[PDB]
Amino acid sequence: SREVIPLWEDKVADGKAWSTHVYSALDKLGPNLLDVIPADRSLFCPKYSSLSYAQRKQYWAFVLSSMVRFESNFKTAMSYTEDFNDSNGNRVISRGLLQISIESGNAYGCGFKSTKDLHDPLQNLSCGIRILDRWVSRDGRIAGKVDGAWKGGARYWSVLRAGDKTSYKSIVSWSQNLSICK
Repeated sequence: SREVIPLWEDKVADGKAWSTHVYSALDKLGPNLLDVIPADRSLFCPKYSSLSYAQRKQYWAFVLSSMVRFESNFKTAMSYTEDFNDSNGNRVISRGLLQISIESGNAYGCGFKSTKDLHDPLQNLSCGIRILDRWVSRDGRIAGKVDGAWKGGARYWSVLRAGDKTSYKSIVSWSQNLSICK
């Protein structure tokens, strides 16, 4: 039985199937993510270096669920028109659980065939894993700003960028108070 359960299991009829998908997709798409020992563990998860592989998968499914809470409030249909352009001069549309866009997402190998695919919760969550797998492994940390540049998941998601706002403060608090982390 698990030590940590993601927040979508409380909010959504299919939440247990989302968890099952994420645990399997982490083996295929997150192997680099799951090998990092992050430089900001003292902030996010003080006991990170003691966690088993199974415990690290539980941790990352929980953190992804906290990001979903603040990006979409668990609404796979959500779309939002941004204030900046794509490469063709049309405003970017952010979509689905983690508010990913088709041009930026497909540069990570997400393979979205059409805009409808970003509203598929399983494809959306797998793309989030690919984005974390690249930046957390390249930068060696979960988030933060170093020498003027955002690092880790904060490269892509505003909710992971430090500041005096409810999303960031809540994600950090919930992470660091998990029983496995404290």
